[PDB]
Amino acid sequence: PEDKLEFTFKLYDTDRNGILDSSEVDKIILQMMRVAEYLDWDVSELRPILQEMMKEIDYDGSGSVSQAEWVRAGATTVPLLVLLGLE
Ligand SMILES: [Ca+2]
Ligand SMILES: [Ca+2]
Repeated sequence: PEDKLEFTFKLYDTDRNGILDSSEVDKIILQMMRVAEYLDWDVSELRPILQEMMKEIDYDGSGSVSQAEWVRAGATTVPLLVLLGLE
């Protein structure tokens, strides 16, 4: 999955600076919300959950998620591609 996670990172890094800052993470969260709603889940209190998940993925507390954090998380503890509806 590491090459899939790297491919997907590059799609959300719209300014191509190699990190996902807050507004780009926010886009990722909204896509995960749209996937959940599409499946007709109850999304009432899902968004605070997705935010805290992404806070944790920022391992070094930089306010941004680097490619290595994104890949490390998506390949070990969190099914990022499933949540985005990509897998
Ligand atoms: Ca960026
Ligand atoms: Ca970081």
